[PDB]
Parts: sequence; structure tokens; C-alpha cells
Amino acid sequence: PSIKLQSSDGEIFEVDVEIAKQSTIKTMLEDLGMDDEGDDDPVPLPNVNAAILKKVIQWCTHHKDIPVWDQEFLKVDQGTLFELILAANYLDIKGLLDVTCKTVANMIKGKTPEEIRKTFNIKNDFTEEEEAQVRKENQWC
Amino acid sequence: PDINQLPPSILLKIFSNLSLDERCLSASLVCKYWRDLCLDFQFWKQLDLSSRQQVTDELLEKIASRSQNIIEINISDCRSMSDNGVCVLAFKCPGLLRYTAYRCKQLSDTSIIAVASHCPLLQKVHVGNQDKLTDEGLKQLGSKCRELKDIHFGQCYKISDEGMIVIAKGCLKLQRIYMQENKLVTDQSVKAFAEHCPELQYVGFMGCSVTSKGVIHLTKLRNLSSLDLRHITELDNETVMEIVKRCKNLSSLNLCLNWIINDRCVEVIAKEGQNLKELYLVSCKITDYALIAIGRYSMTIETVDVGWCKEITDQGATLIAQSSKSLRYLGLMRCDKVNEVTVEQLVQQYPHITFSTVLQDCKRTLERAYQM
Amino acid sequence: HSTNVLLSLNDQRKKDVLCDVTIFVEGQRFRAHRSVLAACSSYFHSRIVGQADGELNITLPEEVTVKGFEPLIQFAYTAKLILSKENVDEVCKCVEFLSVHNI
Amino acid sequence: LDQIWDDLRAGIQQVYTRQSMAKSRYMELYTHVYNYCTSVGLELYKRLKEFLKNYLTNLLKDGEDLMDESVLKFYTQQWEDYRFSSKVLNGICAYLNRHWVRRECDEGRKGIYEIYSLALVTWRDCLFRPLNKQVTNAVLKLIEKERNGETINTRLISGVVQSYVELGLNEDDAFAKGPTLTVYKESFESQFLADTERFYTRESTEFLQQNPVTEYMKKAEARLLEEQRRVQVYLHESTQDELARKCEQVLIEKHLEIFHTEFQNLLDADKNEDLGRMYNLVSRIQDGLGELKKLL
Repeated sequence: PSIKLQSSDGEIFEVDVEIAKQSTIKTMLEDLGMDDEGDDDPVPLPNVNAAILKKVIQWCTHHKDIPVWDQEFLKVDQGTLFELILAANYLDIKGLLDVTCKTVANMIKGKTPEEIRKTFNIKNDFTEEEEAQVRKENQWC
Repeated sequence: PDINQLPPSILLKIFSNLSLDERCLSASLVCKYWRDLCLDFQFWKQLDLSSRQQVTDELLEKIASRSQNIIEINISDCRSMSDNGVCVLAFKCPGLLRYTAYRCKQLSDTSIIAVASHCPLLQKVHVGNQDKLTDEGLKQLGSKCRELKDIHFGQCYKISDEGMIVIAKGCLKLQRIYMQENKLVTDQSVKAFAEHCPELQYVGFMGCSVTSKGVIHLTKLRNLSSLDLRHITELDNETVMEIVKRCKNLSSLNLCLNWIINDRCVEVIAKEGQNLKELYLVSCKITDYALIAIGRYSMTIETVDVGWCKEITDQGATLIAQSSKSLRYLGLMRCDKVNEVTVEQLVQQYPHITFSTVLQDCKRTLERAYQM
Repeated sequence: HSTNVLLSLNDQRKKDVLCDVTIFVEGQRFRAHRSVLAACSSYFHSRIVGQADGELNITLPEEVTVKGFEPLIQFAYTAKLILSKENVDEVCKCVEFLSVHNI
Repeated sequence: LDQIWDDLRAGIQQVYTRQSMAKSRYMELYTHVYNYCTSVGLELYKRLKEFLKNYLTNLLKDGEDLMDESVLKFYTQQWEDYRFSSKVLNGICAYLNRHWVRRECDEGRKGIYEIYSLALVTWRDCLFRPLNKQVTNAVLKLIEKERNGETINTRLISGVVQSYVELGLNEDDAFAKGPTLTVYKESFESQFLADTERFYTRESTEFLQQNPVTEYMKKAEARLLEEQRRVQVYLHESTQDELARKCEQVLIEKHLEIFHTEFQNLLDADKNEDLGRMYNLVSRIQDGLGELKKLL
């Protein structure tokens, strides 16, 4: 019981098969488990690199509203974030999308438009003539 | 690091973690793309506009103008719109499922007529304390949309006799029932409606005038789960015995405030009751004698409720405190016949009990209110 | 003393915040807590203890009148009443009663 | 995107020819779908549907008009291969299933299914074709060895039955509530019952004109037991009641008039073992013991 997952740029990551058993690798072994194994060949992941795959197995190892461990684990750069979102969507880790999409929503929540726009470097693709009609359309608080 | 490079599925999953106020007030002014994301059938098929007072009067024209799949309208505690403002939305109502409007007094039977004929699909009609809701509209509600599966008609003193029979002959898919102090409810409307659908699980007839002549015939069905027969008119004891002996599947039994009901029922309820989970006996005239049987002869129990008991045995309560393994639900209130040892020792002896005494639940409530 | 607790709860009640159980009389909403009305009126513990919901909505029969009703909660809280001779009869029970009230 | 679709089709075509390639490829095909979808997949769904339709159309020019006991081998083998490969393809297209199809149906909208249900519908239109009448006729002819035969190859029949149960209406009405035996009933069970009725009518008439009534009851009981057991090796649970009612109405309830006379003759010369058999046979009927109860 050891999948030999290889990262995008190339680094072999042996895991026990309950640690990396998520609905796109769990499903693969269910539909390709009838025949003989391929001598424990590496299963490359072309959309997950070797610095993000390290954290994905760190999060799945422990778990064999945003608790304390998940608050201190998700204390990475915004660039190290936004790729844990994509690497949990790619491999379909249903419990890592939840605790990560709350965090990105926890810095949108209760911060007014201006510093929300500043936090995520959003360029204001918004004029002022049509701002008077969008603030009157949501008048009902 | 660009957040807008994320696929729209991820952005919608992020935006679903914001309230409607946050989504329509802050995240809709950041840019064009966020405003277009925070406007979907995803976010506008579960309305829940309860207690929005004098802000939604004619606005209901825009919430359902291009929206096609409203299924969770909830305008409870409304005080602003009128019959016109609800019938305009009722005209379309594509596949509405769970219409709910409690305590909306200004609404009348016209809203019921509008909502009952323009959607042949429904699942929940939980209306509330709306007065002047006469029975003429519920007739057509049962005649046209015979797909409804759950009603709630408390505190509507105009549903005397025609309503139950009319949504009892046509409709058959009902699962739950709830009624309140509604007078002029005759017995000759439920006896006929007791053989068609035996799949009912929740039954509630508090403060109603249902005679036991229909309760006696309840032995037919053997799939009932929950009972709420509070303040009922002398239900048969042997019927309760038969339904508790045969129907092993039984979840709840309240039977509170009943005075002709005697001590025999609770004496015998511990003889064979193993799956019973809670008991609500408030102001019962128990003769402090069934405690020994309920402690010795009962091993599976986790919820116990002692009400306005004038007399009690402190020794027996202490014995049953350690007799069980997980029965820690002593919500004592106004128990004058109590000592000062249990409330002083069992608080620290068992750190897994919350208790309900006045001396304790005054600092705890303030502390939990201050923290949250 | 616990009367300090009662007075603090009373002042918190008289802000329309931290109120748990809501009483409805022909439209008037009178907010209060969960434990105290359970301790006061035996008609209320009946409708309360059977639920663990968030926000509660208990309605009272026409038999109970508002005019006597406001001082009922006051006497539940601080055990002090104000009353004159014109509005007495619908309260003359001296064991509260007034509700159902066969004890 | 044709840059994706060339290799995607080249991999799907070898998913269906069960060559059993490694996991480094069946994770490289999932990446094609993921990369395409996150670049929606309406035309991807169209290409998959067209591929499945053409695959079945070309597959089914073989194995046709090879009628008896040879449509069975064809149908069973091709059905199991198709079902396994379609489960694998659904596993590959899980992303399109989870995000586009789910968001697209979301109301009961018809014409758009998951990949497994899409393949099941396409194979049902493979059944909605001459390969559902000669497989059924050959199943009936193979069961029509009720007289004699031991190398009947039960696996040829039962598998066919399984197919007719899997092809129950998959078209997202609201949700799969329970058993969905509509195609099963309509395409097999009516003919099965109407054939067993004729077989047992002819057999009963022939045997009664060939032998007396005393040991016809033995045969009737044995045949009832045989029909009861046959529903457990060609197993579907909901046929036993109807088949039993057919068999009781044909074997008994049609020769009661001679049962009464044989009852009187058995009473005259006391054969107490035949009367028990008669009592059981006539008690299987509803309201049939009336004349026996008076003759006694």
C-alpha cells in the first residue's frame, strides 16, 4: 500500500494509501485495481508542483470552523495560497477546499470595498457614472 | 497573485461564505467581475427575507423578475408588503417548494389563492400566526396543487372543519402535522383520514379539541414515530399500551399538562421502554414512587425533565445520578424541596453537567453573552 | 446576591438585546429570556422545555390580557408591582394562576 | 480544442479496447479534461456523445443476424466490456460530471446526463434495435429446455436479465428512488409469462390424456417447485408472485372438475396420501375447497 506520486517538476513522494486517497486518486485505484499493478510506477501529477504537494500531504497526514491547526497551517504567502486552492480542486480534496475558501473569504468579510480592493491588488475596472445606479439597486440592506 | 485567475467555481465557493448583506453591499462594488459573480441562480434561489420589515414593499418585483428557480421563499415576520406585492411574485412561482410566512398579519387568503394555483409543486406551506385566514382558500389549495407534503396552521381560528377534510381527501403525500389552539375542530374529519397514508411520523395537536374516538383507531397504522398530544381529551390508555408494545419505532412522547392521565402509564413505561430518549413531564402530579422503577428497571436513558414537582426525594435523585452512565440532564427549576448539597457538590464532582439552577445560570449566561 | 443577577438580566432585557424568548400579544412583541419565564409561569415551561431552537415565538390566549400582563413580567423579575383599583379582577388569584391554571 | 481532443480520443479508444495501460496515462487523460474545462465543456459533451454513438453503431454491424444462442454470447460479452469501460470513462470525466453537468442540469433539464448515464442511454438505443427481440427469443428458447438439458449455461441468461434491469430509465427525473424494472418487465417478463402459460397448458392437457389423475399431482407439485427455484438462478426478486399465480392458475384451477371426481374416488378407496396432495393443490387456490368440503 504505497502510491509513488511524482510531482510536476519531478520529485518522488511515497505515501501510505490512506494518506493520499482522495476522490480522483481513490477513484483511479477502484477502476484500475482489477488487473496487475505496474510494478509500483510513479503517477505523475502534471498540475501540482513539488512545493505545493509537500503541504498537501502534510494536511492529509493529520486528518487521516477553521480549527487551530488549520489556522496556523494556512499562514502562508498569498502566492503559496491560491495554489492550495487549485491543487485541492485538481485532486478533489473536499476537506481542503472548505478550510481554504473560508480563509480567502475571511479577508473579504467586513472590510469595505477599498481595502478589499487593496488586499487582492484588484484594479478598479469600475467607473463613477454607473456607481450611482449600483448603490441604488442594493439599497435594501 | 491574482484572485481573478481562479476558475469561477472557486470564486463562487468563496462568495457563498458571505451573507446576503455582505454580498450585496461590499463584494458587489469592488469591480465588474465580482458584481457579475454575485448575481446568479445559485445565490437567488434561497431567499430567506425574514424580518426585513419596512424595506420590501414593492421590491418583490425585482427579486423575482428574471430569476427562474425560486424554491425557498421565506418572508416570515413581514410587515411591509401587501396582497398585491405577494401576488405579483405568486403569478410566476416556477417550482416553489417551501413557502413560509409566519406572523404576517397583513396577508390574507388572497395570497394563499395566488400561491396555490400557480405552482402545482410544493413541499412545505409552514404559515403561522396570520389571522383572517378563512377556509375558502385552503379548499382550492387542496384542490389544485395536490402535491403539498407538509403543513403548519397554528393560531388560525378559521380552519374549523372544511380545511382538514379538503386537504385530506385529495392530498395524500403529507408527512408532518402541527396544530395549535384552534377551536371548532370536530372529530369527524380525522377518522376517515387515517387509512390512506400511514407514513406519518410527527403528530402535533396541542390545545385542540380532537376527541379520543380517532385516537382509538390509531392501532391500524404501525409507522408512527413522534407524538405531541399535549392537553388532549382523554385518549385511551390501552391504545397507548398497544402502540408502545407493537410499534418498537417510537421517538417522542410528550403528553404534558394532562390531568386525567394517571400514574400507571409512567409506571409501566419503564417495563419495556428501551429506545425511549426523552420525557417532558412538567407540573405532573407524580407520587414520587416511580423513581425507583425508572432507576432500577431502566438502563437506557439520557434525557430526563423534572418540572414543577412540589415533592421529590433527594436521596433517590442522588442515587440515580450515579446509577446511570451518561444520564446527566438535571434541568431543575423552582424545586423548593431541595437541599444545598447537590448544587454545591455535584457541580465539581461531575464537570460534565450544565445544570439549570438560578444561582448558577446567571453568571454563565452573562459570560457566554460577553464572549459571543 | 442572585438578585444582582436578576437586576442585571432585567437591565439587559430592557435594551432589546440578549433576549431569547419572544412573547406575542395581538402584534406586540415583548422580549425576555429563556430561563426566567420557565421559572415563572407554568404555562410557559410547557411550551419552552420541549425545544432547543434559537429564536422562540410563544403566543398567549385572549384569556390573558395585556394590561395585567406587563406587571406580571415585572413581578417575575423584581417582585414589585404597580396597580390601582380599576384593573384587579383579571388578576385576583394571588397564586398568579390567571393562565389555565389548574395546579 | 483539437490539440487536446486528438490525444483524448486516442486514449478513450483504448479505454474501450481493454488493453489495461498503466496509471501514468489514465491520469494524463484526466488532466486533458481538467485543463480544457478550466480554460466550460458543452462541445466536449457533444464530442463524447458522438464518439459513443459512432462506436456502438460500428460495433453493432457485427453480432447481428446471428440469432440463436449466439446473440447471447455476443450481447453478454459486449455488455460487460462496455459497462466496465464506461465506468472507467466516467472516472476520467469526473470533473465535467461534477462541475458542468451538475450546474447544467440543476433543475431536471433533459438531454444532459453524467457520462455513465449517457453511455447507458446510448446502449439502451443499442437495445432499442433488433438486438432485443432475438436475444429475448433465444432466452425463451433456452428456458424452453424445461423438458431436459443440463449445459444450459445459466450465465448467458442471468447476465441478459441484469442488462434489462440496469437500463431502467436513467434520464434524471428527480432521483433514483428504488428498483427501476420497466425495460425488464416490458421486454422480458410479459413474453416469459405468456410462454410459460402456453407450455404448461399443452403439457397438462397431454399428460392428463396420457396418464390418470393420481400421479399428475406429483408432476404438478414438482413443476411448481421447479418454477419457484428457476427464479433464483435467473434471479430477479420480483417475478415469483406473478409466475406462481400463472402456474397455479394453469396447472390447477383449470382441472378442478376432474379433481372433484378423483376426490370422491379417492374417498371410496382410502388412499390417505393422495388426499393430502389434493388438499395442498386446491388450497393453493383462493376459494377452491368448497366442493371437497361438502363431498367429505
